[PDB]
Amino acid sequence: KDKEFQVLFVLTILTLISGTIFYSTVEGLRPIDALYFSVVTLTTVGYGDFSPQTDFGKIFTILYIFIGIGLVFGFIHKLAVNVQLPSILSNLVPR
Amino acid sequence: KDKEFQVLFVLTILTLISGTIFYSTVEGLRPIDALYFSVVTLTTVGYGDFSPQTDFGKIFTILYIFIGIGLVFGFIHKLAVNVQLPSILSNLVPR
Amino acid sequence: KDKEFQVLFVLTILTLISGTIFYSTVEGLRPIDALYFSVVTLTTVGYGDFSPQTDFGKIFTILYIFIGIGLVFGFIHKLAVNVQLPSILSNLVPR
Amino acid sequence: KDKEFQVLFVLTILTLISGTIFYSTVEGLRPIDALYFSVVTLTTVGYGDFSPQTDFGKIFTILYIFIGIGLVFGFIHKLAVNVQLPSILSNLVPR
Ligand SMILES: [K+]
Ligand SMILES: [K+]
Ligand SMILES: [K+]
Ligand SMILES: [K+]
Ligand SMILES: [K+]
Ligand SMILES: [K+]
Repeated sequence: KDKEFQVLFVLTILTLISGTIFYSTVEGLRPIDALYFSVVTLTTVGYGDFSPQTDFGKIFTILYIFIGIGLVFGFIHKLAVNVQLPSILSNLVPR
Repeated sequence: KDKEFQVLFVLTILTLISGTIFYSTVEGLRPIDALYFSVVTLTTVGYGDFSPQTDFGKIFTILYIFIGIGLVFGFIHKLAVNVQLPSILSNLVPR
Repeated sequence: KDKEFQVLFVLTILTLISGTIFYSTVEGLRPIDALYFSVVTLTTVGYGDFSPQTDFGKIFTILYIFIGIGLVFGFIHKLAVNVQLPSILSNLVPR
Repeated sequence: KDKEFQVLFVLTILTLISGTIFYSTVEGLRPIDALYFSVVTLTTVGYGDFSPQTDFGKIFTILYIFIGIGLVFGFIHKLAVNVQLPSILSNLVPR
């Protein structure tokens, strides 16, 4: 399960890495604001402090959202159940 | 399962196609910005770079969201489990 | 199951009705913009064309979101599986 | 199950408490607007009436979202099924 977590963890990193590269290049964001925007996008928070202004950016966001949501929320799912929960359970039993 | 994917795939396309037509016509968006807005709406990202200004638009968005979310997120679910996951698994075994 | 759908359907209506009343009264929205804002809130779309400006409004939105999301998304779930899906299946068999 | 509810209830409170403290301190929000922003963030509503302007804030929001969503939506899940639903069922049987 650490290896089930690891695979999704890597895949999410590669997914955010890619959004960072596209949005910094085509939409002109700083690398930090691209990563931020990528995370705010794929988690469906969506503040809209940053949004794509080019048509190439709008098109890529359509595909990025559809490809990216399933992954991101699977990692989060993994993270909650296989990492956060046991840690919580361990804090209720002094060793 | 390719046919379970195909049905939802088509249904999502028809759903976005329809939002594109309504928002381009009634709210005055370019066809590209209507599709974009439709996708950002039904995935619950919701940047708000575009939002409906007419009452007819606000009313349609209420119904579009309620009818559209279940579909869109079922496709995404299908896509992650029946397309992305196996592809991932295949990349871990050289042929 | 029509009665399982009916209960949630009513409960969602009562939930939106209430947001409409609070936001029209305390935040000063038109009744149509209050309902719209209520729907955009509880589905987690969240355009932000409208947002609460008073502290009483911000506090109520915290509680409304927490109480309202579970309901709204249960109705949508019901709607997709018990209404949309069978209708789809029926359209693939001429009578 | 009251104790399953209680644990998540506490954990959500501690999670919002922490966002309130970070956003009030680093981003300069009033304590009420920090809590509000924290709730609007972790539920993925995301109006964007408030968004982080510092790089330290953007970085923390990335981690807060990933750590916080699984918890918040588990509480909501608990709340809907173990509190709201039975209460609803009880209202359909006069004592
Ligand atoms: K979900
Ligand atoms: K959302
Ligand atoms: K959102
Ligand atoms: K949003
Ligand atoms: K927004
Ligand atoms: K805005």
